[PDB]
Amino acid sequence: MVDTTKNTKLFTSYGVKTSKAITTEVAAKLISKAKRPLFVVGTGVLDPELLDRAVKIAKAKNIPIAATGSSMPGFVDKDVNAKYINLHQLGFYLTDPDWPGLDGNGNYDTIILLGHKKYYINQVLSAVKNFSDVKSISIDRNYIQNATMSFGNLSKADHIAALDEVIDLL
Amino acid sequence: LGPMGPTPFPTAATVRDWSFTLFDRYEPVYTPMCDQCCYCTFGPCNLEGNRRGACGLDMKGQAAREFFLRCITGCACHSAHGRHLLDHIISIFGEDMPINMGASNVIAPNIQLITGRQPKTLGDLKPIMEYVEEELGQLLATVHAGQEGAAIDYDNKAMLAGILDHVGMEVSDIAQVTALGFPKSDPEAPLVEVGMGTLDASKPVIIAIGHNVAGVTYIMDYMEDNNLTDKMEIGGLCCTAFDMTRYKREDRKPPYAKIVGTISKELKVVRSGIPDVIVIDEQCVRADLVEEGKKLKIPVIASNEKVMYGLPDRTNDDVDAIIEDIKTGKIPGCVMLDYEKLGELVPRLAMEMAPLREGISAIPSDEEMASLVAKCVACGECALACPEELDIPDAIQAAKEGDFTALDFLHDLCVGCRRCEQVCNKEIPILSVIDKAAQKAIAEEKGLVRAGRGQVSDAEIRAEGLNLVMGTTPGVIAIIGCANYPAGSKDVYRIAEEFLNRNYIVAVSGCSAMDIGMYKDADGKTLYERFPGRFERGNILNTGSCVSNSHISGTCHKVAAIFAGRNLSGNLAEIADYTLNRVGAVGLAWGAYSQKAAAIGTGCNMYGIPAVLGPHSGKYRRALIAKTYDENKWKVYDSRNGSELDIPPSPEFLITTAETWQEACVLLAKNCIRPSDNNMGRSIKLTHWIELSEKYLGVLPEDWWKFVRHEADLPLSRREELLKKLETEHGWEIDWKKKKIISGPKIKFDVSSQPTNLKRLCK
Amino acid sequence: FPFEISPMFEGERVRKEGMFVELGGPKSLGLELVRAKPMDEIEDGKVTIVGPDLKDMEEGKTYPWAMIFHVGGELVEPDLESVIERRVHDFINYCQGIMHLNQRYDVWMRISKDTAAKMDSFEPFGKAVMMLFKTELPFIEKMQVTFYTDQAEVEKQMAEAMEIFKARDARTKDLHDEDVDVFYGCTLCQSFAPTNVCVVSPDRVSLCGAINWFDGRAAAKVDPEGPQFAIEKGELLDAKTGEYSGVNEVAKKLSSGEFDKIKLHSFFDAPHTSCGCFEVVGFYIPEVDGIGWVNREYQGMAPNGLGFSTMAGQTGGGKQIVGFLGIGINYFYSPKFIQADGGWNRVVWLPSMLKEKIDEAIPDDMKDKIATEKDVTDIESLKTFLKEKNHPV
Ligand code: SF4
Ligand code: SF4
Ligand code: SF4
Ligand code: SF4
Ligand code: NI
Ligand code: NI
Repeated sequence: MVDTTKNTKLFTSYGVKTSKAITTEVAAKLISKAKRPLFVVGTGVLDPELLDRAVKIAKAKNIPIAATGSSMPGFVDKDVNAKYINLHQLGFYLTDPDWPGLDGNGNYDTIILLGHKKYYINQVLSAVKNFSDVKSISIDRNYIQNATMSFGNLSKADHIAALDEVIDLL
Repeated sequence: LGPMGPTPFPTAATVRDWSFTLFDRYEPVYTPMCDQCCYCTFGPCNLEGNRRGACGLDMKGQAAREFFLRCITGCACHSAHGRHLLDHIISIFGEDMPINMGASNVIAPNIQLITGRQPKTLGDLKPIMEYVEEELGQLLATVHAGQEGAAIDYDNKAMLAGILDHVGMEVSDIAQVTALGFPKSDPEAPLVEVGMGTLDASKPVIIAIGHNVAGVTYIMDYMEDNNLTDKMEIGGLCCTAFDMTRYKREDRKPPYAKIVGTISKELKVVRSGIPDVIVIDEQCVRADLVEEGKKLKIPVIASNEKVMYGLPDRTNDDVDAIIEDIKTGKIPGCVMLDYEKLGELVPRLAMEMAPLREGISAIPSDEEMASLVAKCVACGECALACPEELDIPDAIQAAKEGDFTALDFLHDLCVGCRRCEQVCNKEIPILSVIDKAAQKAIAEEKGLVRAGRGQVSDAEIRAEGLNLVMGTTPGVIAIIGCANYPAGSKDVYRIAEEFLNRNYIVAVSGCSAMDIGMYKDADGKTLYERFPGRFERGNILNTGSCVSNSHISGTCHKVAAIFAGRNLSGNLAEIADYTLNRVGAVGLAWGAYSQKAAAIGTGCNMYGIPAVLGPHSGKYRRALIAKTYDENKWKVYDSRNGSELDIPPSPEFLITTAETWQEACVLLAKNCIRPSDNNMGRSIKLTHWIELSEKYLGVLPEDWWKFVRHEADLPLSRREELLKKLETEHGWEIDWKKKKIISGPKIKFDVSSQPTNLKRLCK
Repeated sequence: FPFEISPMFEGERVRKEGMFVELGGPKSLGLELVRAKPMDEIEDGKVTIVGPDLKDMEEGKTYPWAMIFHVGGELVEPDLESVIERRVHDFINYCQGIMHLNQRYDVWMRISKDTAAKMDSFEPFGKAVMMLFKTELPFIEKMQVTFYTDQAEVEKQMAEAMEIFKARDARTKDLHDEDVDVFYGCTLCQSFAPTNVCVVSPDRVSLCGAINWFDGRAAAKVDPEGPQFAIEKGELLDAKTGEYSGVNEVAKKLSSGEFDKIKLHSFFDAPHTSCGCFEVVGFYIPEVDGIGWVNREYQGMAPNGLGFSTMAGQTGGGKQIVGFLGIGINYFYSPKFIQADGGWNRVVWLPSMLKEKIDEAIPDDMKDKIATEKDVTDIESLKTFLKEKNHPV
């Protein structure tokens, strides 16, 4: 529940540097203190529970959503600002400080990751964290090493409880 | 000799201009696999944060070098395959056999485009292989410590390795098709049965794994000569199966060999116990085959110098002695490099081994499955070690109650790598458990796939040119690559069906063709029998193994030749520019894992053909993506007067990875748009792209108006409302009394305009 | 609309398993027709059904079917009726559960059960067809339909349909070059062949066999500034070789200097260019001074020893080469068929299937004179064959 740091096991490692295992309080503070955050959402949010949790999180702090993959149909009726973008493209665009963004107001400084695959988001973050200065917070089930801060390894119920506790502190 | 282009027999310096021109728009994006370099003993060096190692090479240079090494490895495995096959063919049939491919003015578009030569006999392919080797060697010399330092010349050398790979594939395919009696541009190739449920356990079963077909031809020659076709089953895994099913099949008669599956099936088949002997040649063969065959008493025979497998070399021994030794359990297999003796030993070994090993398999029984399922503790290691991220603990927990549906679902997604079993402290054969849970699906696993047709003839391309121009064929979709799929082997089938229903041209090859042919509709028909096998709209054609992928690319080259009269000889830059600016054709490797797929994708990119890869391909460490928001990136020259011309942002990538098959469908539909399309082609492409976007992403695309230059560039069914959307949301001025666009588009329509990326082709 | 409209439904086939009715068909009486009327003889957005409607039908039963469209506007003329009829087929296949086959009077219509349950009346289907026609051809600003369903009414319209079809055929056959003011230019293939310009006249059909003089007329009417346009002939520079000044300056303007002259009905004197899409290719035989024709569908060799692909690979790309010519099949039925070289009096070879297909074109006396591959397998054989039968060459 509250504990999202007791499991940071990995199968293979990218190198010495790894993301910090944070708690729900730290994650909520980091999300609520960002100057210009972007909610990068994969198709794993199509799970109904994760869907409404992500919608509530985006509504709470007015965070634009980048629905990578085929997760756009889960945001058509919800009153949020979600736009489609390829994750490999988005990761390429993030490293360019001259990219106007999804609304033309400039680049972002902090991204939030929820509902991806640990072998694809890690590959994108490999470029993002090495050729840019954008910080990443992973609120997903898996421990993402290539992020800046991430949750630990949690089960489905544990992940739902952690997301709830974040939403209450948002 | 005829007119020769500016670039015959290219080197690293000779193709640098075209590669840099391409990289100006489609910039390389590096996604490193590590933060360390482990090449020389100065290291391993940490390069995190784009830091440089002890040799001065930075992280970007290391990622580029790793991708370049992958590309040259793939190019070296088609070239070695091609050389070995060509040498065997010349030794058997002689080196003066005329090349027999079909009915086309240009026989070898890749060879003529790169080297400038016009081969006519099997002995004229020998020099091309010498060049393909020589340059290859130079390329490998760049992997050394202290060689190229910049990360852009590594990309240029990668593109050179890609085009060399395509040349080698073309050479190999031409040699084998000419010699071994493959179908010659046949739009009615025979249908062959595929699936694990096709092999019959009653008869002895031989399983051939690899890519080369030199020894398998001898095996099937012996089987036919001695009349054992009906008394023995022969099956193939990977592309060697396609090579058998094309062998002596220009008579359009159904064959007796059967395709078992892709690489992901290999271990599963071994765990089934159906094979009675496994003969391996070379590429794509699991390294733990003897380690299981010794448990299940399955002999392993190697037939290549590349893959000997640490086995005794009995090339000079008698076949009866080897059979006795294998029968008595002295050795689990042997290296038999003599093709004549191998072709007799393998069927005889199967015949003498089948009765002594019938009924032995690794599949657990009901009580054994119950015990194994009850043994688990749900520690989560198997899910961590699974490459496909499969919920194994949840499936096992559901199976504890008696709900074996979760493992049945997991069977399709699993690639049969057994990596989970090595991290289970309870020692549970998870792969065997999943196979037993999906026994029924495995039993009912059958399908039909059309045999390799060879290369596309000139007449079919000429017939389809009018369809492409008159806006009846939206574009060309190639579905190639490996079988490292993220969500099972059905995504390729779904994409192919979706694009075939919309009258695209679908060309398949490799393991993707096998996995497309494994699924049927309600009427019990596969796509191959649902759609014709010609090169036209609404047709799906199979070229064969990966060495036939060149034909796909080669077809594009002929589009530049037979339609615009362009010279092919040594003119890579011109033909590539034509293909990039005019031909709407996209490739798709949904499960690419091997270096061959990387080399094929890079070679396709250097020819101007964009490709979409599976999510796992993000581990290749390089993509080619354009900056759509940068309006200065999309500017070309006008060949009529040398003026500056504007083009719509399409294609927006050369290599990129999709995440789901719906996003892949949307991307493939979008990136078939070209600046040279007329009104009808643009209209049909926009219609299909917008419909697919609405179907799968649920919204209308945000940049569609970038491709609307004319009122006749809009879908017929949704023209007026799209005009209203253009007027209200953007301020375009529309003639509502004539349904015409008065003003607003940035790019005017001029069908006579000739966009080009090369300054030297203007005026 | 109750059903979706999209070209992706073109390949759908309504099998009898899901078929609800089979209108017209290959057994009963079926018809399609487009008529041109003045502006005061047409009421827009009108669908009239005579006899049973879709409600008064039986699942599995076949009923007589006759669609008659009254189209009208300002630029609409009777000669442009057939062009409209040609699209009917396509615009029926855009609908979801509707299947259309053949044309004229051999038509075949089928509706699926799923779409029958959605579109209760024949009215929305007709409205969708009309909107597709109006969007495709803007110059048609008034359209209405009549759907005849009884056998009596279908038989009543059948005679008028046959009479007007005969009249249309007579008209299109009688039209020639001197009885037209404009020659219609097409550059659609310039997407793939940057220097290819096509000129279409009543006596010179398009090399792809898809655009007639009337097709080009309608296309130029829709978009005068598009890839299809109208050019005035101007001075008659050569009647024998179909050379006009207008075509000359149009080629000079739109060919980027690749060629400054197009000579219609000529082979060795500034021949018409062709991109890649010939239904037929003509080649020279200089030993017999003859002309051979090979279609795209031929799978055999020629007396020259060359197939279709090898020969067609030496003509095209927009380059005005001499020695080969890409033509459509309907060019054989033209009285000005290569009239600058002798017409049929120079043809010495055709494949058997091509000869059977275009036998109507060859004159009766020369029908035996022309040699096929059923008798000639060489070039010496062709020489002896032309020697025995006394070919005009
Ligand atoms: S090649 Fe360069 S970066 Fe790699 S280990 Fe050697 S010195 Fe370090
Ligand atoms: S590794 Fe073995 S014990 Fe652990 S969860 Fe997986 S199957 Fe169960
Ligand atoms: S064998 Fe199958 S379930 Fe086990 S790790 Fe490999 S892919 Fe995953
Ligand atoms: S061949 Fe036909 S479609 Fe092509 S330009 Fe000529 S008339 Fe137009
Ligand atoms: Ni053409
Ligand atoms: Ni053409």
